[PDB]
Amino acid sequence: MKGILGVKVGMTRIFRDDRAVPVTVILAGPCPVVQRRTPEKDGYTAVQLGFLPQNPKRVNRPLKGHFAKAGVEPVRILREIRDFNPEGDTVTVEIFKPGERVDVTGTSKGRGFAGVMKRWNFAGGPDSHGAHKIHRHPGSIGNRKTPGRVYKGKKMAGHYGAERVTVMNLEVVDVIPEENLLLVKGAVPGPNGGLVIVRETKKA
Amino acid sequence: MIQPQTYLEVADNTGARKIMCIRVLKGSNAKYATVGDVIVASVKEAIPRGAVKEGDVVKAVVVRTKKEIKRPDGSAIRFDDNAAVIINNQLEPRGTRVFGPVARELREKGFMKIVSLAPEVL
Amino acid sequence: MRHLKSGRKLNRHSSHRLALYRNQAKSLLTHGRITTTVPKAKELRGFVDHLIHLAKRGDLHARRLVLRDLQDVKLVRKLFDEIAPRYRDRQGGYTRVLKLAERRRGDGAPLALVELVE
Amino acid sequence: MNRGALIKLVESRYVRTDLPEFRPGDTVRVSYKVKEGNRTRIQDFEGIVIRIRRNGFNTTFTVRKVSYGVGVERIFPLHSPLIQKIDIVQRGRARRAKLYFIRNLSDREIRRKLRADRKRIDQDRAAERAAKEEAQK
Amino acid sequence: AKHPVPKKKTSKARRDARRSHHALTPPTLVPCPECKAMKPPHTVCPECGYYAGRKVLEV
RNA sequence: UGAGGGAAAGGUGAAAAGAACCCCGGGAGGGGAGUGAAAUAGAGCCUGAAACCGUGGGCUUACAAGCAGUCACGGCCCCGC
RNA sequence: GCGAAUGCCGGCAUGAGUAACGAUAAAGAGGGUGAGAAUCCCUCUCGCCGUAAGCCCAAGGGUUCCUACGCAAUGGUCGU
RNA sequence: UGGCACCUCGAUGUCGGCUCGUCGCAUCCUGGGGCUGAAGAAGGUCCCAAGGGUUGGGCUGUUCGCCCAUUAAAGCGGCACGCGAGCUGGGUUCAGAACGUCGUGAGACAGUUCGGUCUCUAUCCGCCACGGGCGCAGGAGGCUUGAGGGGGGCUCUUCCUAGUACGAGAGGACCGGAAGGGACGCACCUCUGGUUUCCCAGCUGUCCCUCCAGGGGCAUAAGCUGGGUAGCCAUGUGCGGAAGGGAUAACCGCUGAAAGCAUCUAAGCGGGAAGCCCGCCCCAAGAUGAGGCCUCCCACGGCGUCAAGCCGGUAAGGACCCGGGAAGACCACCCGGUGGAUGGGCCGGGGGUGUAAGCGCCGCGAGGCGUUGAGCCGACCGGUCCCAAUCGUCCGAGGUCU
Ligand SMILES: [Mg+2]
Ligand SMILES: [Mg+2]
Ligand SMILES: [Mg+2]
Ligand SMILES: [Mg+2]
Ligand SMILES: [Mg+2]
Ligand SMILES: [Mg+2]
Ligand SMILES: [Mg+2]
Ligand SMILES: [Mg+2]
Ligand SMILES: [Mg+2]
Ligand SMILES: [Mg+2]
Ligand SMILES: [Mg+2]
Ligand SMILES: [Mg+2]
Ligand SMILES: [Mg+2]
Ligand SMILES: [Mg+2]
Ligand SMILES: [Mg+2]
Ligand SMILES: [Mg+2]
Ligand SMILES: [Mg+2]
Ligand SMILES: [Mg+2]
Ligand SMILES: [Mg+2]
Ligand SMILES: [Mg+2]
Ligand SMILES: [Mg+2]
Ligand SMILES: [Mg+2]
Ligand SMILES: [Mg+2]
Ligand SMILES: [Mg+2]
Ligand SMILES: [Mg+2]
Ligand SMILES: [Mg+2]
Ligand SMILES: [Mg+2]
Ligand SMILES: [Mg+2]
Ligand SMILES: [Mg+2]
Ligand SMILES: [Mg+2]
Ligand SMILES: [Mg+2]
Ligand SMILES: [Mg+2]
Ligand SMILES: [Mg+2]
Ligand SMILES: [Mg+2]
Ligand SMILES: [Mg+2]
Ligand SMILES: [Mg+2]
Ligand SMILES: [Mg+2]
Ligand SMILES: [Mg+2]
Ligand SMILES: [Mg+2]
Ligand SMILES: [Mg+2]
Ligand SMILES: [Mg+2]
Ligand SMILES: [Mg+2]
Ligand SMILES: [Mg+2]
Ligand SMILES: [Mg+2]
Ligand SMILES: [Mg+2]
Ligand SMILES: [Mg+2]
Ligand SMILES: [Mg+2]
Ligand SMILES: [Mg+2]
Ligand SMILES: [Mg+2]
Ligand SMILES: [Mg+2]
Ligand SMILES: [Mg+2]
Ligand SMILES: [Mg+2]
Ligand SMILES: [Mg+2]
Ligand SMILES: [Mg+2]
Ligand SMILES: [Mg+2]
Ligand SMILES: [Mg+2]
Ligand SMILES: [Mg+2]
Ligand SMILES: [Mg+2]
Ligand SMILES: [Mg+2]
Ligand SMILES: [Mg+2]
Ligand SMILES: [Mg+2]
Ligand SMILES: [Mg+2]
Ligand SMILES: [Mg+2]
Ligand SMILES: [Mg+2]
Ligand SMILES: [Mg+2]
Ligand SMILES: [Mg+2]
Ligand SMILES: [Mg+2]
Ligand SMILES: [Mg+2]
Ligand SMILES: [Mg+2]
Ligand SMILES: [Mg+2]
Ligand SMILES: [Mg+2]
Ligand SMILES: [Mg+2]
Ligand SMILES: [Mg+2]
Ligand SMILES: [Mg+2]
Ligand SMILES: [Mg+2]
Ligand SMILES: [Mg+2]
Ligand SMILES: [Mg+2]
Ligand SMILES: [Mg+2]
Ligand SMILES: [Mg+2]
Ligand SMILES: [Mg+2]
Ligand SMILES: [Mg+2]
Ligand SMILES: [Mg+2]
Ligand SMILES: [Mg+2]
Repeated sequence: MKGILGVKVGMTRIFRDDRAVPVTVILAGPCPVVQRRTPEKDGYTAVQLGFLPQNPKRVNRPLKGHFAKAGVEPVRILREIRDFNPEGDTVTVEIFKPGERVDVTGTSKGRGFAGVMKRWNFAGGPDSHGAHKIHRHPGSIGNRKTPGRVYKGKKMAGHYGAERVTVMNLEVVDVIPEENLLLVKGAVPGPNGGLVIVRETKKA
Repeated sequence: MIQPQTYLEVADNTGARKIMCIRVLKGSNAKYATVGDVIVASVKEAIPRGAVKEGDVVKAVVVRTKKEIKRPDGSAIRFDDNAAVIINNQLEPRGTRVFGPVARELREKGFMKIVSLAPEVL
Repeated sequence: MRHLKSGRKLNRHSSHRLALYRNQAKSLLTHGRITTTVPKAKELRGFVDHLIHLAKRGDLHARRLVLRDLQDVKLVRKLFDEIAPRYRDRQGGYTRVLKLAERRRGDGAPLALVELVE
Repeated sequence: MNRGALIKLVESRYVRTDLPEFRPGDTVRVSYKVKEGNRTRIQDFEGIVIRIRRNGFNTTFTVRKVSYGVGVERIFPLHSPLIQKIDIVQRGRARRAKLYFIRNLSDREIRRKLRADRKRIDQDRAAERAAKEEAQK
Repeated sequence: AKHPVPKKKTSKARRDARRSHHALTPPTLVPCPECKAMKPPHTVCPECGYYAGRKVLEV
């Protein structure tokens, strides 16, 4: 199960032989590994990567002080990529091949305290025809005496977005070796600058 | 992208001039209708001496929309007005001269006799 | 939801905001130093620095662009004839914003002390 | 340098930047086409281009023409492999760069508001390139 | 009288518990680098006046 | 409008001897000093309860479900040789 | 001889530091008085009414008019 | 539809519709199977199965019901004939008025028609989200397993097999493969189309700056019109449901006695569904059952009811304050704070707008030309320390017991 740390840098169109492909260029550069798990130590046996460089003065040293591999500590979240196993130095893009289906797991855009019509795609009341204040309200939220209480998960307003979102079955278009970039087929979760992990899709 | 209660303009010479479509044949709840899509239309106004009278419930295929057709190479195309061609129940046009331009998706979606009949296919 | 919009909306409308920047430009360029609230100042600096960078040219058209937002000819000739020479050896950022203590009694708002850089 | 037009310049190493610059005037545009299996039959398409929404690599433009009493307009990406894009009559006079007002009035008064230019005609015929220097000596 | 009404009154163990969060915090007071008085950070010492530069007006 | 309806509001001290004067405070308000049997008898001031609002001390509560109580065991604190 | 009468009178609670603070015409800045100024006085800009949000009378109200001294109380905040 | 009259007359808002769902199966379809008066397809009936769907309209206030076009289907019910501290008031259960009938009349009709006040502030439970305190038996920075819980749990058409099997023929499959659709859910703004409030251009009336020119205010809380980048969306784009494993319901079995035969069952072993549990994704150690791993610091610096459980500073760290952020109601999360590109200004690029002001020429003039793809720039991307994060301040273990 191949995977990588990446960051969205924007999206555009590429041109194939006949059809244009809505690619997302994504910067999954050289990722230093810092720690390997073990079945005899923790069991689940994952591998811990970290990707983007940090100057050694903003660190606080429970973090500064990892051993020989990746002495220069990275910035972002040291993600473990779930039974992937590299050789030991770094993970480049050439682990991936063009024509493979890759999963992208990132962090989507939080819309704030988003509404119920924008959040759960309701319909609401009409604008005309006497409607007092129902133009964006959800409406009825239950029943009278039996059952009484409102059920759990009634799909009302709250914090829509800003959660870890996985978009799946993305085919690899092109690989850029000199800057270590990837070109997925659109619809990556996350903004311009949102870190993702890119695994292998199954879909066997 | 034509909907119920839409006045398609007939680009055929079957007598009908302007029709109003109701139900799109795609499945359970066909919301829209692209170009190359069989619809059911009632004939509002017609020219005389034609086999298609007023109030006939006929089938048709949509050949021109004001909303774009998105070609798969990234390119797209729009038209000036909504148009339809009076098809029968066995997917054959009742008229032997279709007016104006049509699209290219009629070819890859089955219809050859319409596209071969259209003078300037876009 | 302003996921990228800068704006600096100030509980007013558009013409009150632009005429407010017109008024604080005249009041800041008349006496130099100024004392106001903090978010009005931290966007007013991006306006007065635009007026001083449109004062570095001095070519009969940027004078008119200064006169689009400064309707006093006596203030514009004082701006060009007394402010424009001594800032020519500085590239950008001709206005310092230093926050002032002793907040207002009736409002409880933090104060801002904004003056021309020496 | 983590983000911007240097990363977006890497996927612009197949750009076709030899085709000429054009204002909103009359032109003709041929294009590759896939139908009935074979990829042959490049197709010409003339008319007045309306909107020039240039944006980085993936620019777009729309050529409208009147076809048999039906206004048919067309959305082109300018960098997909269209072969020749030659301008028939460089009319121009684009006082408005987005001349969407034509789609209301479909009549002879198009060119009285979209008049023929003189400037780009002057540096076009002055830039006609016909200087026989190749194997002249 | 209208649509929201308190059905029962809140006791001391609920009124005196909802007031527990909103309390005044002590304002931070760093010493002035010239003045021997306290002042919040990133603003003007009211007697110092930024190392006596753009200060409360002296003679 | 009007015919008409229609309130609440007593208490310093024996004698104002009603707090000179100093200090903080813009003033108000007091802290001292003094008069006074008493000043929590300070000027709408005798006694001054309860509801109510706090301050200080002992016990107990962040894994327990109750018209909140009663009984039992135990722990902690305070009186009493 | 009170605990009940959607009892009465007087005080104090809950609702709660919650809603509102009264036409979406619009405020900003520099000085002065003052212990204390977004609100008081002066000056420079901006906006609003201008068949009035301007002026003159009769109704009506009864010193609300002016000056000087002050903020016990009032001004839906402060306020000299 | 009833019967009863048991809480409700100091009142528990009545029909219908919109939004929002949830549940049962006695299943409308999709999924299996037995029988058939099942040649094949299409059928009829019955058993299991509620996982997902159950259209867009006309008519009437209608639930219901009747028609148009489709689909595989436009299921029956409950949840105060679900839902008025959500909404609608079309009918009925208000005062006006009229029609037909009854009544001498006043008036009445479970007969008809027009019109007719639908009540800003959430106290507690519930629910959607985000927090503070404390705990997690030394204190912190991270990474992460998953006890458990929800989402999705769809479905049609065309072609090869195959016009073969079957049937005289008309007709026309099971098994399996390939492609494309209808609805719903997630993510994005590159293509298409919107908004983009002062970003640009043009224009009318008035006033003002200074007469001309050129500008500014108002005509909305944009003065109108045409555009409009970033951002936010769908009308756009990319994906999702699975592929596979186990135990299974109906059903089909293998071996086999009771009951020398037979038998799917009494022992066992199987096959067998959109059903269940696995599997995908996020929530998640307040899973006190408080998990696991790596790294940094740690004896006294004084003394009890002794290793703080009597206290003052302090190590790792954290907190206050400021700049900010597709992070955000507040809070919280994340990146920085001179060892800096975190924000503002400027520069360069992208992009919006479209030939700026002025000068010269032509024309009596309105106006047109060259200077000029110039001038103007809100966000997109880098660089620049020019300005602002200057100085700083406060908590923080001192390593209990078998
Ligand atoms: Mg956000
Ligand atoms: Mg709506
Ligand atoms: Mg409304
Ligand atoms: Mg209403
Ligand atoms: Mg219950
Ligand atoms: Mg910004
Ligand atoms: Mg306000
Ligand atoms: Mg570029
Ligand atoms: Mg209390
Ligand atoms: Mg004495
Ligand atoms: Mg006393
Ligand atoms: Mg005394
Ligand atoms: Mg007292
Ligand atoms: Mg008193
Ligand atoms: Mg007495
Ligand atoms: Mg007393
Ligand atoms: Mg206490
Ligand atoms: Mg427990
Ligand atoms: Mg406990
Ligand atoms: Mg008990
Ligand atoms: Mg009593
Ligand atoms: Mg009462
Ligand atoms: Mg009372
Ligand atoms: Mg509050
Ligand atoms: Mg509130
Ligand atoms: Mg409240
Ligand atoms: Mg309020
Ligand atoms: Mg206001
Ligand atoms: Mg002022
Ligand atoms: Mg002042
Ligand atoms: Mg002063
Ligand atoms: Mg003011
Ligand atoms: Mg009088
Ligand atoms: Mg009076
Ligand atoms: Mg008086
Ligand atoms: Mg006075
Ligand atoms: Mg006062
Ligand atoms: Mg007051
Ligand atoms: Mg005074
Ligand atoms: Mg009954
Ligand atoms: Mg009885
Ligand atoms: Mg009651
Ligand atoms: Mg009732
Ligand atoms: Mg009733
Ligand atoms: Mg059944
Ligand atoms: Mg049945
Ligand atoms: Mg079946
Ligand atoms: Mg059959
Ligand atoms: Mg169900
Ligand atoms: Mg269902
Ligand atoms: Mg209702
Ligand atoms: Mg109600
Ligand atoms: Mg209700
Ligand atoms: Mg009604
Ligand atoms: Mg009504
Ligand atoms: Mg009546
Ligand atoms: Mg309100
Ligand atoms: Mg609440
Ligand atoms: Mg918490
Ligand atoms: Mg996790
Ligand atoms: Mg689990
Ligand atoms: Mg639980
Ligand atoms: Mg589950
Ligand atoms: Mg767009
Ligand atoms: Mg946009
Ligand atoms: Mg004006
Ligand atoms: Mg006016
Ligand atoms: Mg306006
Ligand atoms: Mg206005
Ligand atoms: Mg047998
Ligand atoms: Mg069995
Ligand atoms: Mg079995
Ligand atoms: Mg099985
Ligand atoms: Mg910066
Ligand atoms: Mg450019
Ligand atoms: Mg450009
Ligand atoms: Mg330029
Ligand atoms: Mg710029
Ligand atoms: Mg630029
Ligand atoms: Mg702006
Ligand atoms: Mg920028
Ligand atoms: Mg930037
Ligand atoms: Mg640079």
